[PDB]
Amino acid sequence: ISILKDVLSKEATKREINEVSVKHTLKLIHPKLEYQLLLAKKVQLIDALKELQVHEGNTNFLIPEYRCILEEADHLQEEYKKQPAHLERLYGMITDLFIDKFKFKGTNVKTKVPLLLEILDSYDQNALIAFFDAA
Amino acid sequence: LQPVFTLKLRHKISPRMVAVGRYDGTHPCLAAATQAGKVFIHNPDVSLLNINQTVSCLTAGVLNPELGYDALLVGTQTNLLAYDVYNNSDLFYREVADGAS
Amino acid sequence: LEEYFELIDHHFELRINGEKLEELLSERAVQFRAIQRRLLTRFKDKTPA
Repeated sequence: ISILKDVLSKEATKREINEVSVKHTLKLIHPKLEYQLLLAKKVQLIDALKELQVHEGNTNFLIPEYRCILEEADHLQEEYKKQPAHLERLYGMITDLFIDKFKFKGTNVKTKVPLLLEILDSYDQNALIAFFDAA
Repeated sequence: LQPVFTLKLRHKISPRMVAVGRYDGTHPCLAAATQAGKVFIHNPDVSLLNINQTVSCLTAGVLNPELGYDALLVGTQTNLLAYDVYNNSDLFYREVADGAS
Repeated sequence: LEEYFELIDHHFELRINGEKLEELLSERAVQFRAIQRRLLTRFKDKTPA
């Protein structure tokens, strides 16, 4: 609706909020960011575990946790190639959502972006929604 | 054409590090680098050689024409090793300090 | 013979739990040794990585 407002006002010059909607959009976004972060965390250790795989045939020692990654290493690695674009797109969408939902009330919060970037580097979803509602 | 033979080797081969050499003198085999700095040898079973160091070159040829065996060479960014796989014995293990690219 | 068996069963449950904990510690120690050998190999090597 923010984009629609801006573009329709532009066309004109040429020629309400549900206080829970932000919560719904953030709950929609959360699985995607969780999946991207888990992608990164697993592909960080894929190659280190592969160095251990080549010895002693993996009969008794590897933890089951990383054993779940030793099989799907290929799919993890081929999705990590596309991950950064999705992560950047998600960060941009979140910052636009934040800026616009503060813009409707009549404010200009183009300055609090770096704190939001740091929060997303941390990504405490509850701290994220707290930063959304508070400032 | 049609592939006259096929096989699947469970080890990731480093791209530019592959050689074919008759390491038994008359029995050609495949030498190829792998992850963790190990060089594998396919005889026609796979046999590992612990270079224990990130390989950067690999070839195989006749280094002393007095005998009819291929010598497996293995280069590393600080070392160079000739290897008689048949009678496992270093032909020469030189330290370059300039690298093996 | 019945309030006496429950103490025996408690003792044996603790014994079984101990054996499980020890066979898990074995795997953890093997993992630690393998990663330590990998790191030692990276140490002995000249080239950075």
